[PDB]
Amino acid sequence: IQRTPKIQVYSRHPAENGKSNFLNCYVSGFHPSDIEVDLLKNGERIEKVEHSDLSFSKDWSFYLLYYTEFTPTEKDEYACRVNHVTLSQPKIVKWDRDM
Amino acid sequence: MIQRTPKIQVYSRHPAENGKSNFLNCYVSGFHPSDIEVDLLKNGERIEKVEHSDLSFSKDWSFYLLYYTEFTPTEKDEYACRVNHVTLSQPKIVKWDRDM
Amino acid sequence: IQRTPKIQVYSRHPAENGKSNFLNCYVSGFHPSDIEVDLLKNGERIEKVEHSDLSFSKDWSFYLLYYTEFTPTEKDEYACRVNHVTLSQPKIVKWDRD
Amino acid sequence: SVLNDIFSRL
Amino acid sequence: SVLNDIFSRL
Amino acid sequence: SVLNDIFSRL
Amino acid sequence: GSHSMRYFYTSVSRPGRGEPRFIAVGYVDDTQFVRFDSDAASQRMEPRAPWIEQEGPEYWDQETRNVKAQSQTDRVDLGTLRGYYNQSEDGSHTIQIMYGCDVGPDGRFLRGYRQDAYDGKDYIALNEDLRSWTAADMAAQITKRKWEAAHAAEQQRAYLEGRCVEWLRRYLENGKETLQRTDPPKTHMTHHPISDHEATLRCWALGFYPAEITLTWQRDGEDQTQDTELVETRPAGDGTFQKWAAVVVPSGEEQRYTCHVQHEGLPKPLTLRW
Amino acid sequence: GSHSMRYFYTSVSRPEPRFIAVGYVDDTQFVRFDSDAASQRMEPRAPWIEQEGPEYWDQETRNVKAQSQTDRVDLGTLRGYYNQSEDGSHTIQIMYGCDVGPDGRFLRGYRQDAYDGKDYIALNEDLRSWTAADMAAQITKRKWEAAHAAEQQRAYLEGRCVEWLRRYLENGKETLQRTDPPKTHMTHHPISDHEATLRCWALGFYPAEITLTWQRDGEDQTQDTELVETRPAGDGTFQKWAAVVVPSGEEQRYTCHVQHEGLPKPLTLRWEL
Amino acid sequence: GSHSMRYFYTSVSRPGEPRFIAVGYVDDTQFVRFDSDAASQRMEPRAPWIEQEGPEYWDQETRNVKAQSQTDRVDLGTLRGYYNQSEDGSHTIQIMYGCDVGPDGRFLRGYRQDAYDGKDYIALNEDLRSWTAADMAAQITKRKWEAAHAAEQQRAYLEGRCVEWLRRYLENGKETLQRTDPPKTHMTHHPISDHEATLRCWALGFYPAEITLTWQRDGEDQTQDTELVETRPAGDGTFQKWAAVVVPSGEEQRYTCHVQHEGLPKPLTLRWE
Ligand SMILES: [Cl-]
Ligand SMILES: [Cl-]
Ligand SMILES: [Cl-]
Ligand SMILES: [Mg+2]
Ligand code: NA
Ligand code: NA
Ligand code: NA
Repeated sequence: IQRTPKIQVYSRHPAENGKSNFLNCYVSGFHPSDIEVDLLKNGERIEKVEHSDLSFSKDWSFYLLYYTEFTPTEKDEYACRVNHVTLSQPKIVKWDRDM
Repeated sequence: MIQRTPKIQVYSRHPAENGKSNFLNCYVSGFHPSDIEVDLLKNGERIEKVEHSDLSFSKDWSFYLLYYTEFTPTEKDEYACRVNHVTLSQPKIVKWDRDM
Repeated sequence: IQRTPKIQVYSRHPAENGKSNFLNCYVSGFHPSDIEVDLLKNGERIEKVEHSDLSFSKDWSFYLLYYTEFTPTEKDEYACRVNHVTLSQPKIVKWDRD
Repeated sequence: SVLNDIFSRL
Repeated sequence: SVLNDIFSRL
Repeated sequence: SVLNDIFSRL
Repeated sequence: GSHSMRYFYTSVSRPGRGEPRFIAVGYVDDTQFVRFDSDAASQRMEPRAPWIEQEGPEYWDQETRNVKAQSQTDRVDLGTLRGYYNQSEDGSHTIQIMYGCDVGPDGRFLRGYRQDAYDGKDYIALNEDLRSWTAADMAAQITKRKWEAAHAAEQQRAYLEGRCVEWLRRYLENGKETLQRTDPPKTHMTHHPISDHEATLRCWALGFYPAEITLTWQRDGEDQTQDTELVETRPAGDGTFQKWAAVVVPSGEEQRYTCHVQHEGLPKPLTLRW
Repeated sequence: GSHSMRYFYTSVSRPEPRFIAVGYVDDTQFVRFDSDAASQRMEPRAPWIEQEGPEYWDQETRNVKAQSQTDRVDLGTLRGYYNQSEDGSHTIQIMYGCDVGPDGRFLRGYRQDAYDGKDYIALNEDLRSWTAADMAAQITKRKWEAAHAAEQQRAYLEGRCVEWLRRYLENGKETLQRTDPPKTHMTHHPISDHEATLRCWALGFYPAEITLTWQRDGEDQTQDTELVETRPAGDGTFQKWAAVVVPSGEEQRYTCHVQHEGLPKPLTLRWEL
Repeated sequence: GSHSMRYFYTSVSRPGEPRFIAVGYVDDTQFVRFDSDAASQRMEPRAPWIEQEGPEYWDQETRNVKAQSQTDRVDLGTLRGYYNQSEDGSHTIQIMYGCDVGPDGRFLRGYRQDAYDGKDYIALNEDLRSWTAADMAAQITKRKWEAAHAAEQQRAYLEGRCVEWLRRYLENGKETLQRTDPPKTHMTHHPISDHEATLRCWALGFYPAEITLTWQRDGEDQTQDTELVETRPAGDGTFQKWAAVVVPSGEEQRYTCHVQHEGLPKPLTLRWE
């Protein structure tokens, strides 16, 4: 009846400290469609985050892209926080420059 | 000579939902002359990116302007419009009430 | 050859405290084209900054306009920080509204 | 261009 | 389209 | 409209 | 079925003796479609609606020339009126013009307007016959005599019955999807207690076009006007309008009250109950 | 050189339902409609559709709203049919559209619906018959056969759908008929003193369809391999990577192979060192 | 009433594919760009009046600008080896070219010149038949381009396609390209000491950038103790400039600033108040 979301967190372009980029959280494979997605900077919720228009795959599962402009650095940590009816507590996926 | 003090309404474009993006509106009308200062406030501080309509006026010659900016209402954040006009001794503050 | 950048910092319109404006940092006369330009607000890097497409003058020296929307106040200090291969250390140029 | 013939399911 | 005949008031 | 005849320098 | 075009010109003098600020806006019904602003670097009449962008460069050239021409006359008249009325050099004054035309369903001319104000007060106005002026006291009486001798009313009438109407019909055709539309109001009612004895009922109308709307209260089916409040119709910021009406009622008597919404986009008037 | 047009409608009941429609040509979204975004109107989401006149946006808005109203009713009817609680949320989805070949002619059509994430009813490939789930969908199938809905749906898919797809492909030729090849590279990530992870990247490609495979000594490698879902970059291109775990020192026995429409010949990557 | 079109190509090697940026101007207005880093890999509009061009225009501009950048990329590698320049350093090839038309729309003058590492490399002479080349590698280029009859092909472009399309741009973008925004002027005073002070003459919000600011003292040209800053863009399509002179204290009113600009019916004369 319900499907828990897959999550990928990644940058639009290859990352280099100091250069403006885009931070992406791609949520897919979930049902129902209501979902809460936040981009985190050092644990704190980034305010201005945009998302794509709700669409779905051939298997009816939904997918959304959440994104905001960011400038990566060496020390700053970024993450995507996702909550869904299938998730008892929110899932945190840390942004890894190599994935 | 014939100066008129502004009417002020503070409101949102769409019904407010905590967490959803919206527009904060401050509609100033019924004033004369046309020079006026309008700021949108978030927790007492001036919002920096505010747009406004082109100056127009009503059949009775009084001017009206819509000032607007994107915002995301929350349960805790307080929004207001601050207006000053030659007819106002001090700036007038009208707080945003999602029920009005 | 190497040519050190010229730097001007200025507003699009005559500055009025509390009215929205645009802060400009125009770098010209430099070569090679790689350059670091930041707009500073009270010494901190502004994040919104955009810049024009790389072009050059008749003598082949490059020029770029870096700019961001800002609201001048009386206390806030604005500046342009430029580094270049010709510069031993970044050069800070403070915005003077005059 | 979207479809225009609307079918009620029930 | 705006008017084109411009009248001085004084 | 940009040029279209490309000359190799070397 | 009827439609209107209106232009609103504002000239504001600046302290000292600097060049006045001039702003013009054009409207079809409640929809703005052009602006001109002397403070903009473009110094051109600009489009403000999608259905006007298709006008070619000769249009924008002519619109720009004719509004500047009016603004330069208004600028001189500001100086003259300042001296006529001994208004100190440190002070700001205003000339406004409103003008335009109404057409019926068949596109024929119905009525035209051209009227001016100085410092927020009626200055001179073309009467509905488009042949005679109503002028205020003092300086405007000089203007009325000057305009009578110059046959200005004949020239203003030709514009209002001719070009004004011609171009309004063109805008109504080109922007028909926008201008001939009616968006009905989205209506709901809220309840706001104020004491153990009283409560406020608020009747909402949102997202409607055009702006004309009527909200009224009834108690037991009888018109209810006491203890009612009505806000000015206000723009949402997306081409549609908002309005609400409210009534203070005794606690427990909420069901005696009904709100009635009349709008051109509604197939029939709406009644709302809490 | 085949192309597709697809529409995706979602209706979500709320304890008025939320309705969202999106239109795609291939992997490019070009229209959207949202019920919560007021001034409820089909809006452009690609620059090459912006050239359509206000009459187009009127009819699209009208016809998409008409479906949402029917989906809204059906949500209430299905809630009562299945005795589902009034404080819960339920979903009706529609996917439909058509495929054309290089000559622009109809290849195949689709119209299928889901309730609560499961198949409800679907138009079969012949475009004349329906495949329906059990219980309420069987009533829908009975009703749609009696109403001759398949003939009307087939007319759309073989007619207006293909006709407008061909129009979009021409007006949006610069973006829709393009192939941005993938930019490829390989990275190395030690996981111990005995093993390491090779990761083969493909970035900035369009359309989304791509194949990344690993080989060892020219033989296919499936064991110890990881492949992530193709993901949007946000700028209209897509990304993907594949990984394999290799014993340290044996990196150069492995090759990454990249197949994409934008590539004249398939690519072969090998760890460099 | 003369006008110009100019293109500026920059290729900068990286210690691997070089960064290539092209920009097109009509007079002082940019209208296109290409950036090898951008995801589109296409020539892009940068002015409103160029967006009306169809897909064949952008196809052709993309192919021709990319073809030049590919030759510039190879030439960077060849010059690197010619001059034994280290593989970690960065090097630059720039091209400027374009044409001038008079009020009648006809060809006046054309340019095509190249620089390597910021110094003249080869340039077409004003006759559009001969080349001026720097020493060493550029002498080889000059010999090669003479044998290939490059100048004939470059001249054909400058007198033909360059002029034809400039005229088209001037008409399509007449509302902004053929405008003349006059400068807004004022004078400031900046005391230096009891003996000297700076008078500064400002010119703001003007287009095109061409302007002449000069100082006189008692009606005689003043060249000593004067300074002009480089004209700078305000960011809204207008430009800014100022001229300064150092004057003896009390003599400020003997000096006049004179402003000449295409947007002024007569030259302006400013004097301290
Ligand atoms: Cl007035
Ligand atoms: Cl160079
Ligand atoms: Cl030659
Ligand atoms: Mg006041
Ligand atoms: Na949850
Ligand atoms: Na440096
Ligand atoms: Na060598």
